[PDB]
Parts: sequence; C-alpha cells; structure tokens
Amino acid sequence: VMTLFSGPTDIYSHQVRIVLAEKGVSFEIEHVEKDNPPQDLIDLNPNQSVPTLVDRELTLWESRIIMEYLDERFPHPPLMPVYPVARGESRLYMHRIEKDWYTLMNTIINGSASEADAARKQLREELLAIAPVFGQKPYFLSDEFSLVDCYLAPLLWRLPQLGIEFSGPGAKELKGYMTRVFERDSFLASLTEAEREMRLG
Amino acid sequence: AANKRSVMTLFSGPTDIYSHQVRIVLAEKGVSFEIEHVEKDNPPQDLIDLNPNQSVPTLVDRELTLWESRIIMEYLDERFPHPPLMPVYPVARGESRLYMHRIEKDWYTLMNTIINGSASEADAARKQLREELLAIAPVFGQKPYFLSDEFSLVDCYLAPLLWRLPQLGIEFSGPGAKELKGYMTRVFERDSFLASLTEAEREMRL
Amino acid sequence: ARVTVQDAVEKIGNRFDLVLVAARRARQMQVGGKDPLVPEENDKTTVIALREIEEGLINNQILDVRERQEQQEQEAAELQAVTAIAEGRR
Amino acid sequence: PAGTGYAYHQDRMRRRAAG
Amino acid sequence: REEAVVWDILDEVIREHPVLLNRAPTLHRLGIQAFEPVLIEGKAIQLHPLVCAAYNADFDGDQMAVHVPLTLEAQLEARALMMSTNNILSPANGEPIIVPS
Ligand SMILES: [Mg+2]
Repeated sequence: VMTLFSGPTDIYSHQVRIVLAEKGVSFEIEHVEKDNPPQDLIDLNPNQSVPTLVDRELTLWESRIIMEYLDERFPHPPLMPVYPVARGESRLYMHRIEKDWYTLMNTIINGSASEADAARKQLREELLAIAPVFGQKPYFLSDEFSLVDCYLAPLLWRLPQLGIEFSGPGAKELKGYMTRVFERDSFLASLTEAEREMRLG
Repeated sequence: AANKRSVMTLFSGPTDIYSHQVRIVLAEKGVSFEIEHVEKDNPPQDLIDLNPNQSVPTLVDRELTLWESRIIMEYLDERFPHPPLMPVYPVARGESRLYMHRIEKDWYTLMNTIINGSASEADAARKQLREELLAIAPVFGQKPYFLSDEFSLVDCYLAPLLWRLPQLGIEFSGPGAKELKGYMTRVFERDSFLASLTEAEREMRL
Repeated sequence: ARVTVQDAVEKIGNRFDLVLVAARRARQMQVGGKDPLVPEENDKTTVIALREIEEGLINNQILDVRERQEQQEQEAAELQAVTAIAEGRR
Repeated sequence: PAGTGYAYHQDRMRRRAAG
Repeated sequence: REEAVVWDILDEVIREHPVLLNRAPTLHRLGIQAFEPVLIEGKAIQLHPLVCAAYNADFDGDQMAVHVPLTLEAQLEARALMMSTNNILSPANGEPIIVPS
C-alpha cells in the first residue's frame, strides 16, 4: 500500500527513490505529469507538492520528513550516525547543500541564459572544494554510504544536462566518487527512463 | 576560545523568535547555558567569525556552531534525553515533525508579512490569521496540548508564536475562545516558559 | 434512610428526571466534594441527594445557578488573579 | 432512547444541523 | 484471610446499595426488582414472602441470580424506577400485585 507520488525527473523525487530502493521497501510509484501530478492529490496533500508518501495512514510532504521516516522506521542498513555528536554534522551538512547548491541550480534552469553563467562557474570552483578530501574516505565524509551522500548521487547525475563538468582538475579525486556510487544496485535500480538521458551511464 | 569549555555557546537574539523558540527547549532540559541578547547590525565577534552562515540563534558546543531553529532544538532533544520531548513511535513521530513544517511555512509568513506588509495585509494577514487560529478551536478539548499528552516540541512552536499575539496587533473574537484562551492558562506560565521568557518580549503582555 | 421516592418526586413530577437531577447532585458530594445541604445521618451520597430534592433546595434549575454563579466567580478569580500576571510583569 | 436515556437524546438531535 | 476487620467494613459498603434479584424465565417487567440487602449467615438468598408471587417462585429449589448496579447513576435507577416498593400495581392492569397470597 506504500505509494509514492514521485516526479519522473526532479532530483527531489530521485532523492527519496534512493532511500526506498536502498532499504528494500516494497513500494509502488505513481508518476507525475512533468512535475505536476493530478489534481487528485490535493485531498491527501493540500500543498500538492511532490514528492508525497502515502502508506495506509500517513501523509508527508518534504524530502526531510519523507526521507528520514524511512530511516527511523526501517532500521537496517542505517543511513545515519549512532551517537548524537555526529548526527548534527550530517543533519546540518545536508542543510548546506539543500540551501546553497540546490537553489543555486534554479537560474541554471529557471534563470535566463545570462544568469546561467552567473551560477555556473561560481559553483564549479566549489565542486572541487571537497574534491581533494575524497582521499580521506570513500564517500562524502564516510567510509560507508549514508544519508549525507543521498543529496549528491541525484545531484551529480544531473551534471551533463545542466552543463558544468570536469576538465583537468576537479576530476582527479572527484570522478572516483561517481564511478563508485553509481554502480550500487540502489542507485542502479533507482534510475528511470526519463532521468537516464541526462548522461551515458 | 568560544567552545573552550564543556559549556555551550549561544549567540541568541533578544527579539527574534528563533532564540525564544530554542531557549524553551534549551532550558526545559535543565542545562547551564549562556544567554547573549545580541543584534543583527552588531552581534558579538564570535557570532560572525565561526558562523559562516550568520543566522540567529547559533549554538556552539566544543566542535562547531549549529545554526538553525530545527537543527538546534533537534540536537538537544537527541543528546540530552530527560525529560523527553518527542515521542517514540516513528509513525506519530515524524508527523510531529510535520506540524512544525506546517507552522514555519504556514504561520511564519503571516508574521513577516505583518512586519513588512501594507495596511490591509496587516489585517488581511490578521484576517487569515485570527480566524484560522479559531478554526483550530475544538482540538484542545480532546488533548491537553496539540494532540499530545506530554509537552512536546510541536507545542513549543506555538507558544512563542502565541506570545506575540497582540504584540503585532491581534485579539480573539468569536464563540469558543474559552477553550483556547483557557488553554493559554495551561502553557503560558510554565517553568520551561516562565524562567525562559525574555523580559523584552514580556512588556507587550500588559 | 430513604425507602421510597414518592415524596421526592412531587417536586419533580417525573421519575426519569428525578434519576437525572439527583444522579448529578449526588456526584458533587463525591468528586470535587461540595457539602450536603441536609444534615447527614451516616448515609450514602445517593440517598442524601434524594433527601434534598424533597425539600426543594435542589432541582434542575437551582442546580445550575448554584454553579454557573461559581463558574464565573472563578473567572472573577481569573481576572482578579489575572492582575497577578498584571503586576508581576511590570 | 426511551427511559432515563431519552433525556440525553433530547440534546443529541438538538446539536446536528445546529450549534 | 477473612480477618475480623473486613466484616465491619463490608457492612458499610452495603449501607444503601440496592442489588437486583431476578429469576430465570423472566416473563414480565415485574420479574426484575431491586432490594436492599441485609447480611445473613448461610447460603440461601432469603426473600420477602409477599414478592414471591411476582417472580412466580415456589420455595422448593428455585434459584435466583443477583446482579449489582455498579455506577452512581445505576443505583438510583435501582432505587427510583426499579425498587420493590414502587411496583404495587401490575402494568397489565390496575389490579394489585402484592396481594397477601
Ligand atoms: Mg419452583
């Protein structure tokens, strides 16, 4: 009965799919038109904002709640720290990227061709900021993939459609990442036919 | 430096509700914290250097500052356990993380809009605000709080935004205020609230 | 002490109301205990409630003004004690 | 709805379609 | 333990607490009547002889349940409506029902 009103394209809907297909939840998605599902979800969703989860009693509309509920209720494998010191690191590191980078990509798509450059290169120099650090752990500040990298796998995958890429530096210690996380069955069996033509993988 | 002890570091705000929402849960667990009522134009030095996003409040405990209204009052409810503030069942837990999202995105804009809005919006917002807060009247009869026996964080998102009721020009009207107005007698004078209230925010009570 | 309610039903000419008035007045003397107006003689609370109804000092009308007078005088205890937050905050 | 319980039914139908 | 203190507490729980004797094939509404108990010693539920013609009870082995009205509105319905001194007129017709038999 666990339904999902995912978008077929948007990184948010691609966010939750990585969590579902990772934990092993037996779910069933009901697509949206482009990023607009029907008017028949306003009853279970006064916001009408995808994604939205519905499992027999519940209604939830956010990447925060929808993605952490599936962690606090389907325990293993766990996608978070264990002791309260480090959750605030992960719980806040994902507040960075969801505030700086994600809304930064608005003008790259929802902003005119002038501001597409205004967001393009000022962000690329950030893209290799944590790039050398990948010689610390395999994943983004973790030896075992967790919720924090859940905002990058659906973010990195949207690179060639967006426009910014790797050229010389920024690809030395960085491209090892996407060749290590893009093969996991979770991100393997989460890719859709619409979100796939944004690259050649 | 700032975190040089085992003590906190909170560059709170003296009027901004993010401080006053945090300090309730901040002090409701009985922890020795430091208050610094500081301004946006001129806060203290540490609030701007180690705070590369520069919000209000900002809590710092031996590793880094934690800036948010949610990340803070979550970090304390997950590290200082007793007494508890959020339920156990993850079904009725994240929904308790939903009213907090249907308030910061529902009844926050009715405060900023009344802070920078035109003359009719200030009552238009007060229109959509005052009657709507009466559309939630019968809730309190069933549960002694917002659909939860224990004092939980979802109640703490209300009272700081029920303590600024007439401070931005609001007063109740209609049948059934005795259920909600009498309810305010049950929350507005608690140790978690009484000792926590900022005297600057009190003078709009008379 | 009371064997028949034939006399405590002439103040209220209806059996199905005598068992409603006295069922409610006989609670105030048990929970949130008020005081029995009659002098009790080592009886329960029920039969004490049925001994006021006969002497007219309780009925479905008096049993509200006796209380709603109190429900607002506690609100007279609201505002007059509301001065306690009036002079405690300034 | 007949007897001592008939009283309280005088009030239930006096609410729906009203206040 | 049946300590000798409870035999004096039990008699104050039964001050004015009507019980509900009722016989088995209950034909008409007079087949259920409350009573105010009095503690005897033995194992037979005594019963006033006038009323034994309402239950239609010979005393040659017939038994009788005894319920207990529990709440506070339910031991007034057993004292106003159902008490045994209110039914001295059978509902089927005005003729008495407590005729000395
Ligand atoms: Mg026989």
